Amino acid sequence: AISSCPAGTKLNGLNYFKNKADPVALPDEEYPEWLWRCLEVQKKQRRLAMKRARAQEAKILASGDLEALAPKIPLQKQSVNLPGAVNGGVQDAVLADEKREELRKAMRKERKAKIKESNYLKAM
Amino acid sequence: SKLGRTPLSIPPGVEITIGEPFVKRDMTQWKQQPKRKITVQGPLGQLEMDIPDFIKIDHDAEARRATLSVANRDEKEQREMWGTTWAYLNRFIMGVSEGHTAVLRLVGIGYRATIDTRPEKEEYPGQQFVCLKLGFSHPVEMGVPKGMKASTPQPTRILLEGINREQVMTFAADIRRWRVPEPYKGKGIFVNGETIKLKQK
Amino acid sequence: MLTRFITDVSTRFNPFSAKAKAARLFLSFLPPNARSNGMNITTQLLPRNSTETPLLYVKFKDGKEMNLDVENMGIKSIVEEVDRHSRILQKQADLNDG
Amino acid sequence: VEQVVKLIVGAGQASPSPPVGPALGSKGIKSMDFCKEFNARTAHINTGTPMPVRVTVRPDRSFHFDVRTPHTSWLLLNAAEAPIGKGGKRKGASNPGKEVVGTVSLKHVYEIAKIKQSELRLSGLPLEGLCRAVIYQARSIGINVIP
Amino acid sequence: RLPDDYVPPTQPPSARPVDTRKSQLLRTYTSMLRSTPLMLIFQHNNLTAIEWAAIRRELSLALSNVPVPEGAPDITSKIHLQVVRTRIFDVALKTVEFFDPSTVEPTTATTATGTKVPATYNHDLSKHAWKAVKEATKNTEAVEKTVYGQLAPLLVGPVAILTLPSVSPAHLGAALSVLAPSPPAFPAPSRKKNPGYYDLTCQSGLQKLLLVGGRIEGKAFDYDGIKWVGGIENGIEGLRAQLVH
Amino acid sequence: MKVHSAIKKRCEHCKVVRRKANKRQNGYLYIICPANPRHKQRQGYR
RNA sequence: UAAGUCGACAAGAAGAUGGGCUUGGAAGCAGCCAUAAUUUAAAGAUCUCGUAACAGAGCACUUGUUAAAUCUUAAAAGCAU
Ligand SMILES: [Mg+2]
Ligand SMILES: [Mg+2]
Ligand SMILES: [Mg+2]
Ligand SMILES: [Zn+2]
Repeated sequence: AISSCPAGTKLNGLNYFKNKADPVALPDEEYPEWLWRCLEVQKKQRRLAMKRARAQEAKILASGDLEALAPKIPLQKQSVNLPGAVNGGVQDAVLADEKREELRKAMRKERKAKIKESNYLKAM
Repeated sequence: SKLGRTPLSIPPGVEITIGEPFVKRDMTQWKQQPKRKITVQGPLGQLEMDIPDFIKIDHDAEARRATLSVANRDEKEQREMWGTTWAYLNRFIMGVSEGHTAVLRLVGIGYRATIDTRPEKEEYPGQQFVCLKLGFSHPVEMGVPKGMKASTPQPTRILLEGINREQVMTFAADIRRWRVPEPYKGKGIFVNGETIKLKQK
Repeated sequence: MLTRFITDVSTRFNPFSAKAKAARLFLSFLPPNARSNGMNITTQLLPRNSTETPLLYVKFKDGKEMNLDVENMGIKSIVEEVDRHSRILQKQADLNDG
Repeated sequence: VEQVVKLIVGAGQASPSPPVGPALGSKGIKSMDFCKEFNARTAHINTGTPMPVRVTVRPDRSFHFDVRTPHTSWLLLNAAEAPIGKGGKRKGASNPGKEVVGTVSLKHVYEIAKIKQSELRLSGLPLEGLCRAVIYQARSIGINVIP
Repeated sequence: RLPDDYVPPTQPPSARPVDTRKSQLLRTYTSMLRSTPLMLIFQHNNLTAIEWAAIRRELSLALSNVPVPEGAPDITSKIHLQVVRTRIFDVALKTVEFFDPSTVEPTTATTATGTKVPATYNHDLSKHAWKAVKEATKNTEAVEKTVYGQLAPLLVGPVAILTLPSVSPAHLGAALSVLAPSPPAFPAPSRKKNPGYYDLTCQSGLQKLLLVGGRIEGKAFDYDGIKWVGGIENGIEGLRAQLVH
Repeated sequence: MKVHSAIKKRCEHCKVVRRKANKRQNGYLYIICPANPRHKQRQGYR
């Protein structure tokens, strides 16, 4: 009941073969779980926020400590050793091999801005 | 220099003979700087040059090698001649053993070349004269300098040979000076793979 | 390095041998399409326990067959000898073509 | 060098024509032979369906072409139920940033990816990472993605 | 405000710049040499993009036909054929072998508040690691006796490394026949079942990959030795046979 | 050739060299370019 | 900056995909809008060429070889051209 398309829905224009019928939506449970999570990447008036937004953040923030206000260095500049241990186990191994992939994206995103800006500085 | 440090592999047959610091008195100069006469003899011939004294040659006869070094790397004059003296020895070693060659290509309808002897204008007995038809009213004839062997496998192809690279490439430029490659039809004399970019029309 | 004039190359060496380092580098310099063009290449890997002297075989398209020891000469030195012979063929090709 | 050419042709419509004729007729290969050889490749698809082809022309004018699945954009619009415009083909948003043509659900994305995984050259890529590649293209054609 | 002596907690003093990819990649291999018990070292020769994709397409397919019905972790996707930086990967072995993280003395550290807190620098990118590996490498002969010395000649030129999270002989036969087939021990897949394997692109890529050597549990292994490990059906079964005796 | 008082490189192949300098004259600064001959420039007057 | 700086050389520089619109045609590269992804040693819905439009050649970027033990790059200042 979480998906808009119910079971039995006719998927229009998804069959280009002659001897076959257009796909029919199957039950929601039968579909893999990642399909309900792969969509996690989709992202006067100023005066009103100034009255409330500016003030509320200062109160909750509790600017009395310098721990939650640090620069918060990104993952592409730290030097802490990655969570890799010898003979730690498959769980440790997989869990250790998963951060090497989360760091890969970090360097990738940096190349985009570094290349987009290098091409922007040549087409002034 | 990163080239002066590289040892010079002396192939079999080549012999390097280092002289001694000498000074040829010059009445026009109050103090001449000592030099060293370096001879490089081998199968094809013998070449000689005079290097400054501050350059030191560690001629290793055992391993057949010779590394160069200067007395002071901080002086601009010594850094330059260090690499230039190395580049010359490299050519000398690889010129007396193997030899240097230059290829000239004659592009253009009516361009020919022959190697004949002109006893009238011979500077030395048996001088070979390259005769070139390049569209001029007169015939263009040039005598090969003493020490070069010029031949034409084909009418539109010259082949120069010699042990002195500077002499070979200099004589190929004199022949090319008559017809420099043009960018509209590619006509001219191209030396050692030289090419010219053509125009649209 | 010019590989166009190289017909086939047969290299036999042991990986764990520090001397075979130069042999491995020579294999990488070859371009990707060397197999499609028709060049034959056979690579033999010797056991780690006992290592036979490394062997390098080269042959140009004019019949010349080159054989250079891997231990005495380094990768840089080997590239010079193969370049000289492959270079003269370029001049000869241009000389006799046209 | 074996040059390659890109041409979009109909399902069973292979004959000398603007899409087919000039694309390969000039190079030298026998267009008629290729035209009659393409029909055998596409004999189970609806007539007129667009089919990308990468024809490789080896030296000696011996051609070999690999038929490819329909364009992802053509499938997204075909499955988005977009209004037909100029040329009789479903057109996409002129300004994907503001305009919106259709609302394709994720269940349609899960199928558009399965039909694109049939290709051997694309059969290795994981399906989890392939459904987000088309979702990344729906933002460029003005189609909204619905959970 | 943050004081001058304060240093970020997730950015201790490094031996060399951390922003550069040279060092950021060193932190990866060092942890990969610890989390990967079984590792095969290949040599790639100017493989093209399409060829690489095809080669990695057979592994996924061949590795997806391994029976694992024991409810074990889904070890079928963390196996990757990764091209590595041989120069920076050769330093990883040094830092992983000739460096004892337990030989560092903790020192006070200043936080945003300025309070001194004791901290120890054991990260691989530390100046202490750089100093140890250098001094340890001074002895040439003693290094050859170490595992690094038995794998230093292998890290020459371009090398591609295959990483397996666990020592599964079954996964080896699925990956050892697609990259270095040698029948009848590890025969290549059949054409009547795996036609993609014998493709123009794939077949032309597998000829440029050579299995030079392998590393298992921090032990150098020769190509012939890898067959023995791959020959075993399973590790747990091999131990049972000894118990019967 | 264009004789300017402010010579600048107009591509990656342009090179700055001081030529014609000898025992009798100081020479000039040139912008030599083998790719495009229109990038040729000189600084100074005879 | 020996974790190989700098330069050169060898190769790579992918895929969904000719992004959508525009146009006789617009396929990275007339113009307009978008430019969260993905997989990779890396690869901009594209920085300079090139085509009528494709193709093609380079660049950013990636690995390897060579190779520096005071020797990389930029800025400012002084005196000169
Ligand atoms: Mg001048
Ligand atoms: Mg466009
Ligand atoms: Mg255009
Ligand atoms: Zn220029």
